[PDB]
Amino acid sequence: EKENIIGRIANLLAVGFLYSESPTLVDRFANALSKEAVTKVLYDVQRIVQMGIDRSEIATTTITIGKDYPAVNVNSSGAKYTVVGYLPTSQDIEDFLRMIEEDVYYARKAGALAMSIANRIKLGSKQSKSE
Amino acid sequence: EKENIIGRIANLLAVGFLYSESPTLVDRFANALSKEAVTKVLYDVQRIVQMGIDRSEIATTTITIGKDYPAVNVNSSGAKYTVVGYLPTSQDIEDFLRMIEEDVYYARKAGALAMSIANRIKLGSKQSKSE
Amino acid sequence: EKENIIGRIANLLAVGFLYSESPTLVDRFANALSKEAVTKVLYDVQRIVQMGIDRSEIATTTITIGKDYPAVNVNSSGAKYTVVGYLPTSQDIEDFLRMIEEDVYYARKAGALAMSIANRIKLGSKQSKSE
Amino acid sequence: EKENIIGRIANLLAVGFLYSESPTLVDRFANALSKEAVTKVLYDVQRIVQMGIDRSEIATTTITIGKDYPAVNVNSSGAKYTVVGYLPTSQDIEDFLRMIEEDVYYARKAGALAMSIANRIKLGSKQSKSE
Amino acid sequence: MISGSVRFLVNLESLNGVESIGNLTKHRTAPVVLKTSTGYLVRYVPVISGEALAHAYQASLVDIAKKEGLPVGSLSSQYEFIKFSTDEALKIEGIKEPKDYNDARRFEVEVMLKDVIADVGGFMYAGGAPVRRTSRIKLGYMIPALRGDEIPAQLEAQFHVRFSNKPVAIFNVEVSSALYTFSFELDEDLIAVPSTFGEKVKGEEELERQKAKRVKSAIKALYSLLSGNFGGKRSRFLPSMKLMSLVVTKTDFPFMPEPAHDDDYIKTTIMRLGKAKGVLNGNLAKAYVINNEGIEVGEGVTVLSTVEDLVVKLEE
Amino acid sequence: MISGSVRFLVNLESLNGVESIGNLTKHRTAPVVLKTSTGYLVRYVPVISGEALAHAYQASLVDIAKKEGLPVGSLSSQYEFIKFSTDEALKIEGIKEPKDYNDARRFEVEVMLKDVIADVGGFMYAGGAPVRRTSRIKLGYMIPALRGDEIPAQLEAQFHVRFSNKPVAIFNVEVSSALYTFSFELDEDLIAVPSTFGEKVKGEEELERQKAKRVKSAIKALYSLLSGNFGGKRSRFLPSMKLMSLVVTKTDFPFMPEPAHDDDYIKTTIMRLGKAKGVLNGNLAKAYVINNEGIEVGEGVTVLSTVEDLVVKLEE
Amino acid sequence: MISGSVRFLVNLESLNGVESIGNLTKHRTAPVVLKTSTGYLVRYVPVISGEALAHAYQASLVDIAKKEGLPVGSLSSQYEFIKFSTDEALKIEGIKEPKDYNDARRFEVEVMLKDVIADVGGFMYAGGAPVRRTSRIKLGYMIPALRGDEIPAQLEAQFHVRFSNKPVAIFNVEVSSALYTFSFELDEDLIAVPSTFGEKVKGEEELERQKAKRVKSAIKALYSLLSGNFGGKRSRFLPSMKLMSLVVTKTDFPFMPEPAHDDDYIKTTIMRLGKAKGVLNGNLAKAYVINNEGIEVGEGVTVLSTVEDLVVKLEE
DNA sequence: ATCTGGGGCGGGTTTTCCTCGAA
Repeated sequence: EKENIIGRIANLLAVGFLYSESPTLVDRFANALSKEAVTKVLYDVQRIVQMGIDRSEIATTTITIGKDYPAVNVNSSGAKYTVVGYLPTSQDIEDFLRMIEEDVYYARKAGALAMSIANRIKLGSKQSKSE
Repeated sequence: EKENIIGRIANLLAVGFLYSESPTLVDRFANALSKEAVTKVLYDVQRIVQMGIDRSEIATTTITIGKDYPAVNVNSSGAKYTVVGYLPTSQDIEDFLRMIEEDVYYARKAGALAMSIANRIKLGSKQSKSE
Repeated sequence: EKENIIGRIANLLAVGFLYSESPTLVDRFANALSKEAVTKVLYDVQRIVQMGIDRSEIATTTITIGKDYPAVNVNSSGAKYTVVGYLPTSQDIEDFLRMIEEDVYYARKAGALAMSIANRIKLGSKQSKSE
Repeated sequence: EKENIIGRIANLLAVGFLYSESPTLVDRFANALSKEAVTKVLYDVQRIVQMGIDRSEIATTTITIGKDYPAVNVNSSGAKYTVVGYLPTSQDIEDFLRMIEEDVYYARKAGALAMSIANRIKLGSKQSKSE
Repeated sequence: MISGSVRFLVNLESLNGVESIGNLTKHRTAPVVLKTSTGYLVRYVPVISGEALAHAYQASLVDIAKKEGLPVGSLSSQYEFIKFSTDEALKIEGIKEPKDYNDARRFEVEVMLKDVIADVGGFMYAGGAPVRRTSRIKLGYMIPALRGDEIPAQLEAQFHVRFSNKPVAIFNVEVSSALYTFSFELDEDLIAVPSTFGEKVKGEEELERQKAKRVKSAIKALYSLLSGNFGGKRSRFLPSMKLMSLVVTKTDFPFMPEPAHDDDYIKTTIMRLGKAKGVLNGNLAKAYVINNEGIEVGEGVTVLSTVEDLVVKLEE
Repeated sequence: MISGSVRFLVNLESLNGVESIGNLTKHRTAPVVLKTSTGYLVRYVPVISGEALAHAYQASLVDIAKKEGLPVGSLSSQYEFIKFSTDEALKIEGIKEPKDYNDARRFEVEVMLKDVIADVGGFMYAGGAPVRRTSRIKLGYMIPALRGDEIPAQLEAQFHVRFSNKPVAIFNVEVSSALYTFSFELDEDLIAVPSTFGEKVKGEEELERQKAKRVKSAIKALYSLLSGNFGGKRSRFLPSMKLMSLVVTKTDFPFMPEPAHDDDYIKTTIMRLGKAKGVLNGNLAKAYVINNEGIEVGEGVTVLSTVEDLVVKLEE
Repeated sequence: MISGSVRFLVNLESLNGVESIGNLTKHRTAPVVLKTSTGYLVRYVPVISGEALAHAYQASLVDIAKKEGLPVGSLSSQYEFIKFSTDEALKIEGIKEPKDYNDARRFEVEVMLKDVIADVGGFMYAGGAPVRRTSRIKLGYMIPALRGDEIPAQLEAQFHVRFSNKPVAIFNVEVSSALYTFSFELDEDLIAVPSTFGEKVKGEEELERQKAKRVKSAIKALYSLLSGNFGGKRSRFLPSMKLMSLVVTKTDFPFMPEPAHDDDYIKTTIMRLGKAKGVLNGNLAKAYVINNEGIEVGEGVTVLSTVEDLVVKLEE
């Protein structure tokens, strides 16, 4: 369940990065040395995602990868991205903050996963444009 | 599948080495005695590759060696290199980290393969310049 | 193909010996009773060769012995040596390690060949200096 | 030219025997049933000769037997010996190893000659001390 | 053997760097073993190299030496502290190589006159007859104090963009802030004294004549580090500083003050100096203090108000 | 016999190297067998050699001996400790070589008068008539505490540059942090006493006269190691040491306290001291404890405040 | 008899050695056959010989015997355990060689009245009338725990340099760290008892008079081996020992406890001892146990706290 | 995020002993 929470936080960070086209929040999250820095990023990334939701540029969907998987579609600057997985719940944020109060390592783990998701999606999108 | 994962990690390390012109990350990876050192290199090499992707100096391609093989083109300091194979997926990084948590030997195996790839490419590039 | 792999490993050991002026790695290789000792020497000799490559004191060349043969030029302490043949590929190292996992005898065979190459080259170099 | 090579190998074995005061390497050479045993002795005897060269206890000279003949002076345990002839070249070692790869008989021939040289020199040295 | 320790307060600084990755300059960081109420932990914290302070001190020493009659070397006249390691510097400055150990002392004296820096800061020459001279000043890293269970140091990246009217310009710089501390040392009993052992050679009289001047210059130099002038990237990242506590001691025997890790570290060093004056037969022990943070001090301690007073007193 | 165990805490340190690969200076590391809940593990950890502390002790001994008027050798007058290993050292010093076994004692006494260091530190002369003399102080490597499931030590590399104006200069230095510990032994009941068997020879009266001074100087020398004055590369990498826990014991019979690995090692050694005295029929056993980390101590044992007090007490 | 098994944990030592090659020292190593999860393997592992322990034990015995007034030989007054083997030793000690077999008991008693070591450590004289006396204490090599698949040991080499001022001095030393275990045997029912078969000769009454003291001293001597006082190169490579587990047993019949390889050799050996007594119809069988690693013990057995208590109880 | 630098040198072990006796 700890890995599932970290994975859902990584999906939130990856969606926020792909939508904003800025690594700054993921950089801040992966370099955090205090609960203050982690909590500030968790707010700021959700505030970016909230704007994308209100603009209908961020939406939840299902995708067949032959079973349907939960996903998040992100439209940014005319690029379309799809992150596979769920976004964190309020309970996942609260449980993740409790994990950070024990060990800030979990912020680095979530940041590393988020950057991996974003990099794979950006690489695939550039390859399809070149073809 | 373990050998395929190790080979894809070795390709990532070789691309990062050829792009940065620095062996330091491969040295750190092959001398790792903890999961901390391995994970730190896996982040730092992917961060170097991310910069090369954003600059369009690192790109995925296919090359005919008479079937098409997946490859990665690397441009560094006016030198052009081509690494044959795939880069690791997020799942390959996660499965590789699980292999490292069982036995750090797999980091040495990937480092030895990465240095072999880089050495062969550097030798071929120097020979073509001398001709 | 097994003999070709052993011969290429012997060339690597001979180049490392002539460049370092130390038999210690060849002694360790020929006395190995485990895959650990063999693999440690394969790294350490390639690390010595890597320094010679970076210093441009080790380079691949062709020599006419009336067809061109692949060779490796080695400059050490103002002495010039030429080893005839190829250095091992990453695949040769991997296939050689698999041969060692079956029978450590192949490390003794490669060590005996490497010492023969080095001795013949050292004898020829001393004779030309005496003339 | 095969007999000249065998004679130069026999001179090397005789010099190594007279300097080390040990027949063990000549015994191993004359009893060899494989190229491995022959090559190991060719290294070990040259390693003994190398120590005698570095100590200036083994030196090349000419001796008048009324023309000058090439010879090797050997000083061991306060005894002085002179072997008449040349030491083998690197090419002689390589051509001799090729002869051994065809027929190990040539190692027995060189061993028999080496023991004859050493015995004649030891007999002459003991006679002069008794007079 | 003038020893001492110092504490500093800084904010929004970047006074060193290491190999940079991408568009983010990396502030130097190091591991530390920390003690807490539970046990010993490992942490990573920003630090400042020890060689930067040595460079700043040597530069200030050169600046104050050229202001008087003391000599300075050609290469070191420009701020390039290579001294006489390689043969190229020897050829440029015009000094013959050392022939053999018998000549070695000569060489040193010959080298020890042209350049005061090569004397105060020691040097090395590698060759057939290597020659050494250990530095007369010693320094270490500038770590934040490990007081308490919380390290009072923070680090964080920043964002900066370069304007452009024809986009086809973005960079990040790390910034740190911590309560720094460090200890130094300087042994004035060996300045202008040859180290190699051998028969005396001509010119040593001249060395003896200027010993007082060289010692005065070396003592004056320390004001550079005491004030705060050091570190790179000050053209735009100018860090605010404010001295908090200092301790300087003069003796005639080996001695080292307590690292500035506790609210009460002046008292311990004073007591140890008082008790150690006797354990090793000595004939001089003086201490000074410049306190501005209201920590425990004790009694029988000369108290000043500015570093200038301390420098003047030490010169006296 | 004075034995002891000490626990130091060192940060941002490099006090010993081994070799260099490329442009990297290598710290000294070694294996250790460690115990954890799961079982037995093999780990590689940085260590400080045992011959980097004997040198410091002998240097302090030479300094104090010269200062107090005791004899000191010729080569050892300079800080070279070949002592009398080879014939060249004997020729320079001015002593004759032993003729046969019967004369051996004679030679020793002569060597044992010229140089104090050759007496408290032992020596070896290899010739037709070899002579040996084991040391009177014994030391061992400085390992970090193998406590718990996490060794509290760290090792890393750092990047440094040499500035220049005509590029045509980069080096990597290893730095370590640890919670070091070690133990030491000194037997003052054999100082200034010949260790070879034979008939009496003239000159031993002077040794009997100087025994008290020699023992006092040797005991005073330990303050060097106990204070924290040792190691190399101190000029630009001056460490930040700090004393946490120390236990010393003076007895009449062989005895060694517990290593400093476990948090509870003060109590065990004190408890074992009395029983050891009872079993071995001793006549004197005292223990001194210096504590600052706040762990279990025991009862009926002195509590000091600083190391300087322990040297005075031992001298008394 | 008294028989026991002991488990040690040594770090960074070099106790036993063998011939050196080049400029490198060699640590004794031996082959061992080990059982794995896939079969049987042959490995090479460091080992501490079995005669260093004997020498340490006999030296401690000499010390205590001379302290308490028991007779001690002349050559054994110094630590030269040639014993009464060669004719020169007899000539120095002043004993006539035996004439015929009928004189063997006289010779044995005369030798045994002059040297406790030749009694509690056996001896051999070779000649026209050979005489033997098997040792009363038995020891074997010290091997690391051959448990599971991973032997917990490691052997490395270290680099050392002898500094000088006139270069014209480098060596390498092997260092190990392992979990050592060994077993020891002794029998107090044969001390002070002639072995050879013949007729009673005068003086045996004195032998019977001193038997209690000799046995007491022999039992006391073990404390040296059990406390970690043995091996060479202790001047600069003092190890860091610690006692993990120990089992000792006093009986009336032959009995050998389980080696200390497997995790549970205490419960197994106690269960075996419970039944061996009934099997062989003895009358005394006691077991003492020290446990620091928290391994399975059993119930209704002694639990001591140190080695001193064990030695005291064995004495009682 | 654009450059440029990527180590130099002296040392690389000396001694003492190399099995006694009964069958």
